[PDB]
Amino acid sequence: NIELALTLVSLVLVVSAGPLVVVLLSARGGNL
Amino acid sequence: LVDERMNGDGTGRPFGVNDPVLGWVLLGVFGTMWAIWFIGQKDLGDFEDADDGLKL
Amino acid sequence: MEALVYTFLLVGTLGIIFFSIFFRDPPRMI
Amino acid sequence: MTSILQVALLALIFVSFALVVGVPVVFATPNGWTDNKGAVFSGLSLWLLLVFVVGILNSFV
Amino acid sequence: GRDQETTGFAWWSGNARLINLSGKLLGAHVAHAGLIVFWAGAMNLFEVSHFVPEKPMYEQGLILLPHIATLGYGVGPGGEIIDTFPYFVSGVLHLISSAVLGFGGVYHSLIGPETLEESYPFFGYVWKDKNKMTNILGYHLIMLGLGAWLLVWKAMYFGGVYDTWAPGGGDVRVITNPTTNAAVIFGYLVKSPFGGDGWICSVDNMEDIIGGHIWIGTLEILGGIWHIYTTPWPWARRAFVWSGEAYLSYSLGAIGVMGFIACCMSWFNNTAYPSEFYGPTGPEASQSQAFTFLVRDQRLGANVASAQGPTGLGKYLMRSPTGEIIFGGETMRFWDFRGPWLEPLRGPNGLDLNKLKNDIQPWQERRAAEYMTHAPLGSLNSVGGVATEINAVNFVSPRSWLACSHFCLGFFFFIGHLWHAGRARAAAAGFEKGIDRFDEPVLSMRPLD
Amino acid sequence: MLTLKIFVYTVVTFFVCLFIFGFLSNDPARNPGKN
Amino acid sequence: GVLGAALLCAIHGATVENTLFEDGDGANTFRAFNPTQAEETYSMVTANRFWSQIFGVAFSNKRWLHFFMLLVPVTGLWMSAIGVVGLALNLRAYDFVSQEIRAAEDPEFETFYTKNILLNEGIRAWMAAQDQPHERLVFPEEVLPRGNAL
Amino acid sequence: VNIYGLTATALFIIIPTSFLLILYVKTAST
Amino acid sequence: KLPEAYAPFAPIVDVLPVIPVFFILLAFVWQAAVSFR
Amino acid sequence: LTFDEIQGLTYLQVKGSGIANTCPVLESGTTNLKELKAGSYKLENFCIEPTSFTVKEESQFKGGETEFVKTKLMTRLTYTLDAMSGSFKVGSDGSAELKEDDGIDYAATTVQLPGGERVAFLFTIKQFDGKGTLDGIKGDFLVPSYRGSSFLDPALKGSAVFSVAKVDPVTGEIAGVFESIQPSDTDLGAKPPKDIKVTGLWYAQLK
Amino acid sequence: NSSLWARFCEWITSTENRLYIGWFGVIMIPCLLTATSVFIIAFIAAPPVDIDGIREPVSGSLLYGNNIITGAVIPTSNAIGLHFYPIWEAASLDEWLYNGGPYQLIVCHFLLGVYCYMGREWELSFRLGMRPWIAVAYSAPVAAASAVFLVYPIGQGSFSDGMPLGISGTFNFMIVFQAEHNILMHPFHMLGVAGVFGGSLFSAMHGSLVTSSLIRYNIVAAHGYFGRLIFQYASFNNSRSLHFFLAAWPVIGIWFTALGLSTMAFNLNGFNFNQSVVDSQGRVLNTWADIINRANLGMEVMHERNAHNFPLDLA
Ligand SMILES: CCCCCCCCCCCCCCCCCC(=O)OC[C@H](CO[C@@H]1O[C@H](CO[C@H]2O[C@H](CO)[C@H](O)[C@H](O)[C@H]2O)[C@H](O)[C@H](O)[C@H]1O)OC(=O)CCCCCCCCCCCCCCCCC
Ligand code: CLA
Ligand code: CLA
Ligand code: CLA
Ligand SMILES: CCCCCCCCCCCCCCCC(=O)OC[C@H](COP(=O)(O)OC[C@@H](O)CO)OC(=O)CCCCCCCCCCCCCCC
Ligand SMILES: CC1=C(/C=C/C(C)=C/C=C/C(C)=C/C=C/C=C(C)/C=C/C=C(C)/C=C/C2=C(C)CCCC2(C)C)C(C)(C)CCC1
Ligand SMILES: CC1=C(/C=C/C(C)=C/C=C/C(C)=C/C=C/C=C(C)/C=C/C=C(C)/C=C/C2=C(C)CCCC2(C)C)C(C)(C)CCC1
Ligand SMILES: CC1=C(/C=C/C(C)=C/C=C/C(C)=C/C=C/C=C(C)/C=C/C=C(C)/C=C/C2=C(C)CCCC2(C)C)C(C)(C)CCC1
Ligand SMILES: [Fe+2]
Repeated sequence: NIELALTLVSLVLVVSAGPLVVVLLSARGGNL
Repeated sequence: LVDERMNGDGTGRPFGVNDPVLGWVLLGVFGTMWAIWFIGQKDLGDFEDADDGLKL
Repeated sequence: MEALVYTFLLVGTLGIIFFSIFFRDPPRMI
Repeated sequence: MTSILQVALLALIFVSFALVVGVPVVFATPNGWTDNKGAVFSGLSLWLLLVFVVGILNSFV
Repeated sequence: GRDQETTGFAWWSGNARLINLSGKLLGAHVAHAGLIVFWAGAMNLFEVSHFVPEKPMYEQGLILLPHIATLGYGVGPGGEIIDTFPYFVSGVLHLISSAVLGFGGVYHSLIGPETLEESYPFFGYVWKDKNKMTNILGYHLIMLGLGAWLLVWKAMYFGGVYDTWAPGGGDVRVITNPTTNAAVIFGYLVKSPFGGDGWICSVDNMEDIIGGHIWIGTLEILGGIWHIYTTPWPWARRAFVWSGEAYLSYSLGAIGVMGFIACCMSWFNNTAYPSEFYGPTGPEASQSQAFTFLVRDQRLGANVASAQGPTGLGKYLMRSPTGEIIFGGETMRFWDFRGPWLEPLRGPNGLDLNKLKNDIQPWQERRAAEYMTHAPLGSLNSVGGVATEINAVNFVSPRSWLACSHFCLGFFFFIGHLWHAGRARAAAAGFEKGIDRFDEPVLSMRPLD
Repeated sequence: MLTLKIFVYTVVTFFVCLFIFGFLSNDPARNPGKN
Repeated sequence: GVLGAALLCAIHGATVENTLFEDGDGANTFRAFNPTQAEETYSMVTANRFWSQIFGVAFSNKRWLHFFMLLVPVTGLWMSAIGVVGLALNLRAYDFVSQEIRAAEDPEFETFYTKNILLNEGIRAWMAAQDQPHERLVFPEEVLPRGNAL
Repeated sequence: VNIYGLTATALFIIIPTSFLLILYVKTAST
Repeated sequence: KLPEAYAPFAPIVDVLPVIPVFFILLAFVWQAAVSFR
Repeated sequence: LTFDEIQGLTYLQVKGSGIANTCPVLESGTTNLKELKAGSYKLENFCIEPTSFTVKEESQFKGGETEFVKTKLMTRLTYTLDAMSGSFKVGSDGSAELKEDDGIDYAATTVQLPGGERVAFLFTIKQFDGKGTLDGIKGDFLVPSYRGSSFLDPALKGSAVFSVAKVDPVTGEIAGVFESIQPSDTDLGAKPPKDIKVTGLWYAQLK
Repeated sequence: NSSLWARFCEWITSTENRLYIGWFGVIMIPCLLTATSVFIIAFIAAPPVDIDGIREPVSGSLLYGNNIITGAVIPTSNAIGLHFYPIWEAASLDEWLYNGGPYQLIVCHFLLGVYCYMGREWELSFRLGMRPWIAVAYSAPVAAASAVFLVYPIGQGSFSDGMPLGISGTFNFMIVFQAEHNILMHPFHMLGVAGVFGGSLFSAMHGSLVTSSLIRYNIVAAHGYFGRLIFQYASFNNSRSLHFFLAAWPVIGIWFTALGLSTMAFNLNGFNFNQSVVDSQGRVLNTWADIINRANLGMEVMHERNAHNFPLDLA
């Protein structure tokens, strides 16, 4: 129960960590 | 023993030689071919300069 | 007898292949 | 002292997440590396300090 | 980054844009190395968290812990596990080192100089320099030799390695006398690869492995020193293409051959790959089944020697085509298998009947039963056994996974060698883009072939 | 029976040496392109 | 016919893609093509010479080549359809009478054909029990064909 | 071994061969 | 299993091995950001 | 190679050499044969190595007669009986008895006679019981069926004559020559059995 | 003038020969001719070969009561295993025939010949100023042949499990392989079948479309026809793209099927779905996969008549 909860929370956090950088750079006009 | 055999299938001899004549044949053929190539090397052009050969 | 017939058929096929490879019509204006 | 070790490890996880989110942004942002050297240096130093402290605490546990 | 108009390479070939950008290429290589180390650490931690030390390693589908166990960390006699802390230490160390390497890679790929041929002349290089390339090759040869000597030191001074041929069940041992004899070491390389010989896959003791690693480390150090202080001879320049893609193709061919060798070694060898960790090999399972059946039938009361089979050859024991006494049946193909649990029963001319009578220890029988149960046979659903089996088992041997995956990788990398070597040769010649359409070479040749 | 082995070894060695020394004979400059 | 069609597809694709004219700059050759152009995009002469020197015979007519590509698979599947039509009436090319007689007379005669016959018999006997329920076949375990070696 | 099989094979080999040779000779002469 | 002191952090490890694969997907996302220039 | 040399070799050295199919040779000992003390001994390490595989065949020519002709061996080695154990009794007057009890007492073999015809058989001496003088001891033995009853398509007795040639009284180790005649393969009843005559050497360690 | 070696290498690397004798050719030609000669001689006349290693041989020669369909070069004996068995290692030539040497000789020489044939393809591509990737496409049948003749015997531990060189041998090998490994249920065999069927489909379609558009070099009208037909406008309007796709599809399919073959060589079978749908009480409900399992079971029991002697087929 709780183990699955933390597993999914970590999974979604780590997965979103990727495209978040791209989105931030696109918003701030980086050299992506 | 009914007949005679080489008896070397599983012995794992180096280069599959169990008689010195085989090694002598190997070295002789290789040396003859190398000597012919060395003699003919003059027609292939010398790459004496440091930067030569096919490159990109 | 039948083995001879099979051998003749295979030899004839190989001969036809050889003739087609070598005695071919030269291609012009590809 | 397992509680202190776990707290320090969680702090290390948070700092590492912040660093991995921020460093590419700082690098790829034009005229961003020049004016954010201090923040990146502090973050990396804190990451190293936390990992060493976690190692020492593990040695003590 | 770049675009197609400036570089000429589409997005699906974008990494080809870095051939003449040393800084970006170096950053990419460092980031990929960080990825490799990160996977190593993460998978080690994953296997540690799912490892039950009571059960054997090969029964849980672990492929990285067996390597560390073979190195002799946290392992007792017979392959029993004492503690799992060293595996955790290795996992975390690779993880943190991968973090550092990834930071370096992203820096060198995003912020570092695009080309470092002028700001850092030591690290700069032109693909056709023919002298800096040998310097890099020598540096990396020295590093590889240092790694081999590190393995030798681990096996010789710092603890030991898991010798599976030790008396009784194998255990950790120190290799005090590695086999450094030149003839013995170099006999393996020139040995035939066919059955009975097996090429370098026939190493059957840790002494030979350690001596060979000593030899290869010393040779690599000497070769690195040679290549640092030397340039290729004219005959070398005459028969090689000097470009980045050419070097890539050479590496691809070599590493594909290495992958094939790794496949064969993992499938067949059981000295550098102890069966107590990787499970029994292909031949080992069949030999173990035959041995267990012979032992059981003899215990029930029977004459194993005078047991004629349906074909008349012999149900239990027969003669090999050379003359040795071997297990009968369809396992005749695996008559040259050797294992620590079976050798004590072997005499000068094969299996000894007298030893088979009253010289079998209980540990040999238990190991034989355990190995015959867990055959390398399996299914893509992780079923186990022959294809005509019920869904009751969840076992596929790690050896099968390693062999299949590394054979596939080796084949693809050989294909890569073909592609990249052809393209490098064509590009160096100059017609990699297409026929000239105005100076076509064929039109100037004599017709009719 | 060993004479057959000698003959086969000689033939194989001759052909392999031909192959090896063929590619050492300035093969990359055998292309028809301009460079 | 089917394997020949696949072979023809593979060779035609590889030959066309490896005999292009240098119609543009850069390495990406796909972009160096104008669909409205009236000039051939690959050298037929070079491909003809290459395949005539490698294989022995090579195509020299584009129309004939593409018609051959069309013709091979169509003929193959038409012949397969005729074979299935023959099967529909149990007109099977099942056995060779000469080899069956020789095997029956001589107990030492074995060929791959006889082994295939045995495999077919095993398939039939072990599969018809559940494949065709309407026959209500109940084969005792002692009558099912089986390799006696076990 | 039957006469029918051998004669059918011989006819099938020969008659189309003769027809094709006729047509090829006609074409080559023209 | 992991040491007891690191027992609570077990779920995180369960996600770690699949991370490298995501990297390749990220590359494609990056190409989508620049409209496949 | 003598017994000591054979036992002094490791398994790896023997493998692939064909030695495992050989039979120990008695270099020591005496040929007098009067140094063998009378009594009964437990015969162990009883090994046998054939040298010829002549087979009786009907002459192809009409005017010819059946004769023993040479053959060419097909099965690679795998024709040596070894590890046999039994009892050996020698009398003071000169009589002797030989009996085989257990061990590897049979070996399937296939030999091709000139003309292309290959005949299989089961070279065996199992349940041998010979009685007679030291030179010329004769006996008979059983020959099992070539294949078991489980074999599917797609008892017999044979004589033998041993003769001890050399004896080593200090360590036993008796060696000699033997000849035997046995029926061929008779499975499936598809052809009448043929007679194979086998000569060879035999070694034994009666202690 | 030039030395002997210069003239020899000029002759070898000459594009004026009727057939290009490349540096790969100098090995390809002798190996291929040796394999061809031995194969022809063995097929015409060769004594029965003891494939199973249980002292019962099978005949596969025309002079031994066979025909073209049922003739084959029998694989090497099981007793040999993976050992190298050249002619000089046999006591007599008849023994070499009995144990099945010719199959090993032909397989070795043929594999060397095809590898050197791919090399020669690359070489003649290079000498004519072409892009050298025809050999990459040719590698797929080469990989399949290597998996059939070499990798599978290595994985199974004996050359007797390889493909016999005969028409009936192919069918026997396929039935054996489906019985022992369930080839039909593997995703890689499905990909190979898809690749072959798609190759035939695209060949027929491309031939028809190009031939129809060759009115009194393909015009753009064929692209419009294809777009109208299957509602895939702009899917393939570049000739280079279309021909690259034509080359890529079957090659990838054959690569994947050969990889699946080599994977099963190490006992990694296909999907298993028997006893999957289960009643609430616990009874098992049959599925088409279970009928496939029944057919495989029937194939397996009559697999080897008198070779096995243990309950489980570990070999
Ligand atoms: C296949 C695997 C087998 C198992 C493993 C074996 C491993 C062996 C490792 C060592 C050998 C490696 C050789 C690899 C092939 C490359 C040879 C090469 O590129 O070689 C190229 C170079 C080129 O040499 C240069 O060639 C130049 C051109 O010469 C020409 O021009 C000159 C004037 O300018 C002179 O006139 C000269 O006469 C004329 O030939 C110059 O002479 C230079 O001075 C000279 O250095 O050769 C040289 O490196 C010198 C020769 C190198 C060693 C060759 C040994 C050959 C065998 C010796 C024993 C034969 C016994 C036969 C017995 C027969 C009877 C029984
Ligand atoms: C370490 C080895 C190595 C290195 C450094 C390179 C480097 C390069 N290659 Mg080479 N290549 C290699 C191995 C390597 N390749 C191998 C093994 C093959 C055989 C498959 C190829 C086949 C190949 C071709 C055919 C081409 C290149 C090209 C290139 C260039 C651009 C690649 C790019 O941007 O990809 C961008 C990345 C992608 C498009 C993603 C592709 C993803 C595919 C689908 C793989 C999916 C992996 C999957 C998860 C697992 C596969 C199955 C598994 C069982 C293995 C670059 C110079 C290209 C070029 O420009 O040449 C000059 C080109 O045309 N390479
Ligand atoms: C592991 C494989 C690998 C590696 C190392 C690289 C590396 C590189 N590629 Mg290649 N590429 C790859 C796979 C890879 N690529 C694949 C699979 C494709 C097919 C889609 C491509 C297609 C491609 C094209 C088409 C191009 C490149 C280019 C480049 C270079 C510049 C990238 C850039 O500026 O983006 C900048 C991207 C961003 C700013 C977005 C943010 C990305 C950040 C860095 C992610 C970091 C995440 C990470 C967890 C952070 C760790 C922090 C650390 C402190 C822990 C760089 C050297 C370019 C080039 O040639 O340069 C001249 C170029 O034009 N690549
Ligand atoms: C991976 C590391 C590496 C790499 C890439 C190179 C690369 C090179 N070396 Mg260096 N070298 C290395 C390691 C390496 N070396 C080491 C470790 C040593 C110490 C022994 C040396 C010692 C050395 C010397 C002394 C010389 C080179 C030379 C060369 C160049 C020519 C090599 C060549 O064409 O061989 C071609 C090889 C042959 C023609 C030999 C015949 C090949 C047969 C067919 C192979 C037989 C294999 C055998 C049966 C075993 C089977 C193994 C199995 C995997 C197949 C090339 C730049 C030469 C040069 O010009 O540089 C100055 C040179 O003189 N190297
Ligand atoms: C080292 C390599 C040595 C050679 C390898 C083998 C090469 C064999 C080549 C045979 C070509 C035969 C073509 C005859 C007819 C002929 O001359 O074709 C000629 C034809 C070219 O025709 P054109 O393009 O000139 O035609 C122009 C039109 O206007 C009129 O056709 O070539 C092809 O069609 C390619 C297809 C070949 C398909 C070959 C299939 C394989 C052979 C059949 C199977 C044989 C089995 C034998 C069993 C015993
Ligand atoms: C270990 C760890 C860590 C780290 C982490 C990381 C670093 C991660 C990364 C991650 C990443 C880096 C991720 C990424 C992701 C991405 C993704 C997931 C994507 C996806 C996408 C898709 C799937 C899509 C695709 C597409 C496109 C876009 C185009 C083409 C088409 C398509 C649709 C296909 C830390 C220290 C913090 C702590 C915790 C744990
Ligand atoms: C260039 C580029 C790229 C790539 C990049 C990369 C690939 C990078 C990498 C990076 C990396 C490779 C990174 C890594 C990182 C890592 C980290 C950062 C880690 C950390 C760790 C930790 C934090 C841990 C912790 C722990 C422990 C100690 C154990 C237990 C559990 C825990 C969790 C507690 C691409 C193409 C994609 C795109 C474009 C750009
Ligand atoms: C540790 C170890 C060992 C050993 C090791 C060793 C000792 C190694 C060595 C190795 C080696 C020692 C290798 C070598 C290799 C070589 C090679 C691989 C070569 C190649 C070559 C090539 C590739 C070339 C080509 C060519 C020619 C012919 C001329 C020029 C041009 C061309 C490119 C065409 C032992 C077993 C004891 C133990 C276990 C492990
Ligand atoms: Fe076309």
